[PDB]
Amino acid sequence: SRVCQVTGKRPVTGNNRSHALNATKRRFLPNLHSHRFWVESEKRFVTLRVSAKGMRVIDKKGIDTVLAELRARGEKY
Amino acid sequence: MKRTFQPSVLKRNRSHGFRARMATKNGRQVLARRRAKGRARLTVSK
Amino acid sequence: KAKELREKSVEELNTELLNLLREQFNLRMQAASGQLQQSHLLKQVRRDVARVKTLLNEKAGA
Amino acid sequence: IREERLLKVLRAPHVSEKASTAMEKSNTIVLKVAKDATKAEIKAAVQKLFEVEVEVVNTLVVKGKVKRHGQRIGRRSDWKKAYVTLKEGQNLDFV
Amino acid sequence: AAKIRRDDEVIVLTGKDKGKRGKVKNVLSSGKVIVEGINLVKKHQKPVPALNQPGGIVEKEAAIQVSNVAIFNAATGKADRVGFRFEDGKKVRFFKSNSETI
RNA sequence: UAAGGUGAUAUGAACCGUUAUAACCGGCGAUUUCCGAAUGGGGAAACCCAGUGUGUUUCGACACACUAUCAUUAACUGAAUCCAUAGGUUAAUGAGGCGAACCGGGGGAACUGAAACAUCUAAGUACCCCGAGGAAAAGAAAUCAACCGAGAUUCCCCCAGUAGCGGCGAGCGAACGGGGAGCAGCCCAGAGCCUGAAUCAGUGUGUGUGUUAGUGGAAGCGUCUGGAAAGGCGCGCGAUACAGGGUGACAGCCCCGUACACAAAAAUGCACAUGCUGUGAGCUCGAUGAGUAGGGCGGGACACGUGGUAUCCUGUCUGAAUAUGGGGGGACCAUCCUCCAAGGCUAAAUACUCCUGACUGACCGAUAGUGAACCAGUACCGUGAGGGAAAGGCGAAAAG
RNA sequence: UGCUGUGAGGCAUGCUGGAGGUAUCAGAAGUGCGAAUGCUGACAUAAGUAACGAUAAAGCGGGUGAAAAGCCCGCUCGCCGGAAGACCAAGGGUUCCUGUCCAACGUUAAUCGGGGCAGGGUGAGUCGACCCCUAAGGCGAGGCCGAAAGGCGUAGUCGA
Ligand SMILES: [Mg+2]
Ligand SMILES: [Mg+2]
Ligand SMILES: [Mg+2]
Ligand SMILES: [Mg+2]
Ligand SMILES: [Mg+2]
Ligand SMILES: [Mg+2]
Ligand SMILES: [Mg+2]
Ligand SMILES: [Mg+2]
Ligand SMILES: [Mg+2]
Ligand SMILES: [Mg+2]
Ligand SMILES: [Mg+2]
Ligand SMILES: [Mg+2]
Ligand SMILES: [Mg+2]
Ligand SMILES: [Mg+2]
Ligand SMILES: [Mg+2]
Ligand SMILES: [Mg+2]
Ligand SMILES: [Mg+2]
Ligand SMILES: [Mg+2]
Ligand SMILES: [Mg+2]
Ligand SMILES: [Mg+2]
Ligand SMILES: [Mg+2]
Ligand SMILES: [Mg+2]
Ligand SMILES: [Mg+2]
Ligand SMILES: [Mg+2]
Ligand SMILES: [Mg+2]
Ligand SMILES: [Mg+2]
Ligand SMILES: [Mg+2]
Ligand SMILES: [Mg+2]
Ligand SMILES: [Mg+2]
Ligand SMILES: [Mg+2]
Ligand SMILES: [Mg+2]
Ligand SMILES: [Mg+2]
Ligand SMILES: [Mg+2]
Ligand SMILES: [Mg+2]
Ligand SMILES: [Mg+2]
Ligand SMILES: [Mg+2]
Ligand SMILES: [Mg+2]
Ligand SMILES: [Mg+2]
Ligand SMILES: [Mg+2]
Ligand SMILES: [Mg+2]
Ligand SMILES: [Mg+2]
Ligand SMILES: [Mg+2]
Ligand SMILES: [Mg+2]
Ligand SMILES: [Mg+2]
Ligand SMILES: [Mg+2]
Ligand SMILES: [Mg+2]
Ligand SMILES: [Mg+2]
Ligand SMILES: [Mg+2]
Ligand SMILES: [Mg+2]
Ligand SMILES: [Mg+2]
Ligand SMILES: [Mg+2]
Ligand SMILES: [Mg+2]
Ligand SMILES: [Mg+2]
Ligand SMILES: [Mg+2]
Ligand SMILES: [Mg+2]
Ligand SMILES: [Mg+2]
Ligand SMILES: [Mg+2]
Ligand SMILES: [Mg+2]
Ligand SMILES: [Mg+2]
Ligand SMILES: [Mg+2]
Ligand SMILES: [Mg+2]
Ligand SMILES: [Mg+2]
Ligand SMILES: [Mg+2]
Ligand SMILES: [Mg+2]
Ligand SMILES: [Mg+2]
Ligand SMILES: [Mg+2]
Ligand SMILES: [Mg+2]
Ligand SMILES: [Mg+2]
Ligand SMILES: [Mg+2]
Ligand SMILES: [Mg+2]
Ligand SMILES: [Mg+2]
Ligand SMILES: [Mg+2]
Ligand SMILES: [Mg+2]
Ligand SMILES: [Mg+2]
Ligand SMILES: [Mg+2]
Repeated sequence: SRVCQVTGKRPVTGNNRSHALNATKRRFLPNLHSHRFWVESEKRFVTLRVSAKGMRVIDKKGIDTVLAELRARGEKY
Repeated sequence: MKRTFQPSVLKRNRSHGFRARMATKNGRQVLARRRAKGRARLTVSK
Repeated sequence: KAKELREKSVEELNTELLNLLREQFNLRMQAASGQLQQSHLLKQVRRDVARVKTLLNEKAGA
Repeated sequence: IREERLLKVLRAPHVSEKASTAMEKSNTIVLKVAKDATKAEIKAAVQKLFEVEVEVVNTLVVKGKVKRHGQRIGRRSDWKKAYVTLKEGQNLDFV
Repeated sequence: AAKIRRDDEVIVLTGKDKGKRGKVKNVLSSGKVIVEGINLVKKHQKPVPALNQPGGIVEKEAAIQVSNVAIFNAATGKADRVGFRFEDGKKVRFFKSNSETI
């Protein structure tokens, strides 16, 4: 599925309200990307599927922390 | 003339037989509904 | 019975079991030939069997 | 094989004209046996219990008839028939 | 806890036999009893050759409701009602009027 | 518990028993073929074919046990590639499926209404999907109020069809405040002191209490009518029992019962007691949840349809302050008041009945009442999903 | 059947029935039927009418029997014969064979039957299925994908 492995962002739903306000079902997808990150302590490249948001958060926290929360939540990376 | 039901056993059982139902979500819901109405036989079996 | 059988060893309970088996085979062989007057016997033996078996189990069980 | 199983195989003598015919002419007896028993076990069981020599055991399965009792539709149980060939050697009798 | 039993002498309260006395043969599950010389019916029997049973009208004894029969007190000569007490450790029956055991 | 029994249609045969190994009722046990999550492989369900390891046995084969996946932990193994990881094998622990309604989350209509119809409505309903418990959810203020104050949530009655929202149409619809049901508060984001010291969980034992079989349990006769009395007429008696049912018509006193008074070898529900092991009290000093708050853009939730629209949620792009601080007080600003977000647990009052027991009804009485008083989800109809009937009454007794 | 009320109605009573009914004043209503091409059951009507399923065809003697155009036996006649014959697969599931019965069933009678009731009947190393092997196609460990359910597919494992 399209799910951010970091922030847990998922597809959500909403509408097109047109100019005449005709409401129509739609979705908002997370913005997702398959990316290789450098883990120094493991000396290795982990590949996560993450949103832009996720990436930014990886910059802030460091990747060690993030992966610690991936083993904690118990989801495989 | 040639009518609509031309029977076959292997056909009958692959299409509606027990295992065929159990294969899927929907089928097990059929078998749920039947067990709930309390039929004598659920599926077509010999 | 069943106090009586309880005081016998496992071997003896296996010889009785084999004997009851013969007797029950014989009895239904009679009944099958329509020569059996008392049908009252079948039930007698058919149940005794169970008694024996139910002991064997608890002697192995504990 | 175990003997305990054996004594559980053979239900009953089958009585009929065909039966009598084979018993007289071809030296063969006819048995109702447990639905699950096999040619091995029937060979064993006759040879053991009647203590006579079996040549070969042929079998078939009889589907019970369908009956009506008071409008109700029942089904008579299945069962298994065994033609049991004895060698010309033994003579089994009715007293 | 069963009040009327086999072999009790009873007297009949109700029916064509009202006032008659007799001896109980047996009881049935439905609360019916069958009493000696009591409640004769004339029954027709189709002759049965297997049992060598001739035909004819057999007088037989037909079950009577156990509410209708009372346990006969021989002491008082009256119908009685029955009760239970514990004598020794055993459960026993007695007559209500003279409170004597049976 | 017992003098009767071996379920029914349903006789009989053959028997078992009568003072307690007949039967019957309950407690714990034993057995529990095959199919089915189905789990050794497969499969047209109730079948087909095995492997490994023990164990015999005259050595013909037989018996018995283990062998699913997936998650987690361990152990051993182990490429590309040196370490390493991936990977591979064994082992222990758990999960899978079913089920009525209620519950929280993920999706989510149209008919209809608007006397047409698109916003709106229907309605976050039907339905689908996931997850859970006997309840769940919610829950200890970055809450409201109004210069006086209240003090978590849930639920009921008001406030009020008001304030408002709305093609200002159709409609939708609060809150503040008040009366009640119920009431309970806690921990982590850390050190020191005194340490098993509150609580809570596990387990034994004791008594008490409920449940699962049971025991006793009042007092009535005569006479007419009649097939039969319980009915009429006469004289009685019981009542902490005149609930109700049955018996040849309509019985307090014939039978079962009913009020009342009792009982558990064993298993279980709740209580304190007490022992136990695991869980840590209290105090002092600290500390105080960041890609977060807010913002831009797009939607949604708030009664509140972007409106002058606060307030919450977030797909997207961003982005602070840290008690010399921040949030809210219906655009917004200043003053005044109040509150501390971005961490988590929590009983009760509330909703429901597949199911067990008891009691009741100005509910029905066989075309009614459940589709189903009867062997009914049966016959029968349909390839299938599914549809889906008809059918009660001899009599007191079969004396049929 | 008789009587009585302005009316829906009421009272009394002969037969039938064989155990429940209910004054009075109140109370609550699944409260009143001829229609709805109303719904269920029952019985009419046309009418003892149309019809009795291939225009291949019957006739006689005897038997059985309550009763024979139809059943069994015999004799002639006639029809099919690349089928109206014989053997399978499919599909059915006892219809097979014997005895016995004639209510219903059989478009008539039926003594007959594919009807009723009871019994018997299906014997495999070499014929099939199973089994070994795969086709299309299916399921599919890991894996890729997807709001959830799920979709696709690798090693496999099924599928004549
Ligand atoms: Mg819409
Ligand atoms: Mg042979
Ligand atoms: Mg064979
Ligand atoms: Mg059967
Ligand atoms: Mg298996
Ligand atoms: Mg296989
Ligand atoms: Mg399998
Ligand atoms: Mg290497
Ligand atoms: Mg579950
Ligand atoms: Mg449910
Ligand atoms: Mg929901
Ligand atoms: Mg939603
Ligand atoms: Mg619309
Ligand atoms: Mg409209
Ligand atoms: Mg929802
Ligand atoms: Mg909760
Ligand atoms: Mg203040
Ligand atoms: Mg209040
Ligand atoms: Mg009693
Ligand atoms: Mg009493
Ligand atoms: Mg009467
Ligand atoms: Mg304790
Ligand atoms: Mg910071
Ligand atoms: Mg924001
Ligand atoms: Mg933001
Ligand atoms: Mg701008
Ligand atoms: Mg916005
Ligand atoms: Mg507007
Ligand atoms: Mg405005
Ligand atoms: Mg805020
Ligand atoms: Mg503000
Ligand atoms: Mg303001
Ligand atoms: Mg804070
Ligand atoms: Mg907090
Ligand atoms: Mg009626
Ligand atoms: Mg009905
Ligand atoms: Mg009727
Ligand atoms: Mg069908
Ligand atoms: Mg009469
Ligand atoms: Mg009369
Ligand atoms: Mg009346
Ligand atoms: Mg009135
Ligand atoms: Mg009406
Ligand atoms: Mg009418
Ligand atoms: Mg009219
Ligand atoms: Mg018409
Ligand atoms: Mg009728
Ligand atoms: Mg007509
Ligand atoms: Mg006519
Ligand atoms: Mg005419
Ligand atoms: Mg004419
Ligand atoms: Mg015509
Ligand atoms: Mg004509
Ligand atoms: Mg014809
Ligand atoms: Mg003739
Ligand atoms: Mg003739
Ligand atoms: Mg003819
Ligand atoms: Mg001829
Ligand atoms: Mg030709
Ligand atoms: Mg075909
Ligand atoms: Mg076949
Ligand atoms: Mg038949
Ligand atoms: Mg024939
Ligand atoms: Mg015949
Ligand atoms: Mg006829
Ligand atoms: Mg005729
Ligand atoms: Mg005739
Ligand atoms: Mg026939
Ligand atoms: Mg072959
Ligand atoms: Mg393939
Ligand atoms: Mg998978
Ligand atoms: Mg696939
Ligand atoms: Mg294969
Ligand atoms: Mg196959
Ligand atoms: Mg083939």
